[PDB]
Amino acid sequence: CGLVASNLNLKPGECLRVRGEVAPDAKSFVLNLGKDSNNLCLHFNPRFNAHGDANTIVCNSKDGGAWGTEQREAVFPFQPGSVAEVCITFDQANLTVKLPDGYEFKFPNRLNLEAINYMAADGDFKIKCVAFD
Amino acid sequence: CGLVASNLNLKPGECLRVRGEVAPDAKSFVLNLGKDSNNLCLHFNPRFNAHGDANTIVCNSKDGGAWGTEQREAVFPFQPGSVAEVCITFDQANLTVKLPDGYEFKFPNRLNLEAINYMAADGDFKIKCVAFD
Ligand SMILES: C=CCO[C@@H]1O[C@H](CO)[C@@H](O[C@@H]2O[C@H](CO)[C@H](O)[C@H](OCc3cn(Cc4cccc(C=CCN=C(N)N)c4)nn3)[C@H]2O)[C@H](O)[C@H]1NC(C)=O
Ligand SMILES: C=CCO[C@@H]1O[C@H](CO)[C@@H](O[C@@H]2O[C@H](CO)[C@H](O)[C@H](OCc3cn(Cc4cccc(C=CCN=C(N)N)c4)nn3)[C@H]2O)[C@H](O)[C@H]1NC(C)=O
Repeated sequence: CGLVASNLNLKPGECLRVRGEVAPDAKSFVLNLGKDSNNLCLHFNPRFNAHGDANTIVCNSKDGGAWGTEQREAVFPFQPGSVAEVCITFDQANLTVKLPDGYEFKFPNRLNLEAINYMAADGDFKIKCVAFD
Repeated sequence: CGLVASNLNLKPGECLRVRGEVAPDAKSFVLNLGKDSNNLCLHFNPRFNAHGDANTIVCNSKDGGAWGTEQREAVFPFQPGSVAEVCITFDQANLTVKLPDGYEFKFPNRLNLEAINYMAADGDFKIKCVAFD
């Protein structure tokens, strides 16, 4: 398992920056943000080659242990064997995920969290730096 | 309390860099490093004015929940209401703590830890950035 951080107290409008190395043979990696492992306002899962998906960003939420409705994006600004930075902010309506190569997208904030306190990384992504503005 | 991080997977010789904000009314702050909350190879407690200490860094270990013997350092390159970076590395014998303004000291690796997987901050120090070299 990857880096797990709690007590982040990330408030609306604040920016969470995560930079890591994508494994040369990476198949997928995960960044989870929320209250705890059962309450995720963002499950961010770029799949290079996993679950039959190729170069697809899979996003979902988890509310009291229940996965929400999966959504998929249409751009994949990740390459195996390279450094990638992911930058995330949220308000009550949406999380805004900013990725390399200028790409940005929004994911509905389906939970009722006053602040993002929990982050967990998994998969083929070696965290090198985490910043809270 | 402050930020808590697990699964750090910090190995001997690797450098953990922590940048944060010392509160303007700082009396004391803490950075704990170890295997988990009950097994700390470093309890790093700069005291501006707390527990009878003035401008003194107090270090200790915790072994299966039992505090070790405190060690008091000779330098204190910290100021209230400022940004400070601490950089930690370790090996079989010692942790090396590098401080602002070129100061550093060593603290024995009392638990003989070969990996640091846990970090926690408390007190008047808001972590803004954590990097792994
Ligand atoms: C016709 C519809 C088919 O229906 C499918 O149904 C599956 C199960 O419901 C979904 O799959 C699930 O989708 C969820 C989001 O919705 C989560 O992603 C979940 O994973 C949870 C999870 C697992 N993990 C561990 C982990 C994750 C990534 C890498 C590693 C690695 C590595 C070893 N390497 C290292 N250490 N370097 C480990 N974390 N979170 C995933 O299984 C599919 O998407 C979905 N597909 C579609 C098209 O709808
Ligand atoms: C009894 C008379 C004299 O004898 C003293 O006896 C004390 C208790 O045994 C020792 O003190 C203890 O020493 C330990 C190391 O060995 C730990 O440091 C421990 O603290 C554990 C601890 C507490 N915490 C939370 C925390 C720590 C610092 C600041 C804040 C907070 C807040 C509010 N501000 C915000 N939010 N901005 C919160 N973390 N670790 C500390 O109490 C003193 O050294 C010792 N002094 C001397 C000179 O002998």
